[PDB]
Amino acid sequence: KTFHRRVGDVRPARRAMGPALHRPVLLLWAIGQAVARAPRLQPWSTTRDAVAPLMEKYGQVEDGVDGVRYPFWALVRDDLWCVEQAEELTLTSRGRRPTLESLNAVDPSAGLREDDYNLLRSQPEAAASAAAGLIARYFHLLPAGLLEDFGLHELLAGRWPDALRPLLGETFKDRDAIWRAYGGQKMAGIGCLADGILSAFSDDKGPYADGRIPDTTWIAYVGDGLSGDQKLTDGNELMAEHQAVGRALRYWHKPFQGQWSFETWAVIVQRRLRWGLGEDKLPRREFLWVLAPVPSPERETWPPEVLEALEADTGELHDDTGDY
DNA sequence: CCCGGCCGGG
DNA sequence: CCCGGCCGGG
Repeated sequence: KTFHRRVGDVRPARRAMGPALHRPVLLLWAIGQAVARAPRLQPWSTTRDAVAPLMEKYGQVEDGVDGVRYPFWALVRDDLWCVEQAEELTLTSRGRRPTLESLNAVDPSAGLREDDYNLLRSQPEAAASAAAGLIARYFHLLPAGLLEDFGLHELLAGRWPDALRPLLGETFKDRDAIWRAYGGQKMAGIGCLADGILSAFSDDKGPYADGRIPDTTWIAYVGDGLSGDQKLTDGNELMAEHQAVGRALRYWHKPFQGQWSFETWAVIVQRRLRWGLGEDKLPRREFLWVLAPVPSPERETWPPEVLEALEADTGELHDDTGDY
């Protein structure tokens, strides 16, 4: 329901050649519009040639013009968009987005939801997170290009990810108690909060212990399969996804009979396979995600030693199940 | 060229 | 089962 949620729920499926940026590109522009006090609903014709150039540069699509058709209809059933004069459009391919002719012929004014147009105009902070969300989840390298073009530069200048929540160091008693505040799931240590940003949870088993790998800057985090050989699925897949592109994630830590707290952003810098003990207490094959903390998601902020280490990493699983 | 059916991921 | 961008063939 919560606009914050729904924008977070916008996860395009993982096609082979990346996921489809069409739907985020639109939402990003549409926030840039509401920030720039543009009109709530706008006609198809005008939106089309306004977004299409962005879609070509920033959604790495060939025909930006065509591109817009899909999200322009689709985003409605993501409960974020709305389209007056729906009935009048003539549809194709069973229920899917209608024909280019009915779009050009009817020139339907489409735009953002009611409450959402109000919320963005009235509260910049909510507008700030949402573009920070997408900016993080889907772009996250921020080539100088889009800052200005999408909106936005004025909105998120300085440190963009400032707008995201939680803040660093925020503290909660339960795993549950985090969930009330940020959603996602109590569950695997690997997951995404309502905002659609990945979060990894480290529950310390012993006092005067934490995950730091000795004689090193980094943190050893264990894949989230609970009792037998772990699999590149769910949480582990998510890690591998982030690892590929060099995207960062929230590292949560509970000291031990201590409260959870959002201790740092971190980036996967190595993926390792190890023997370890299940919850069942028998040996098993498990993932070792090696994390390097960083100040924020903004690459500009990352120290060189981290950058070297991603450069250096092959991206490939290292199987140590041959000697331990 | 832009209907459609076709992919293939949830 | 479901749908959203892909891409064939009219």
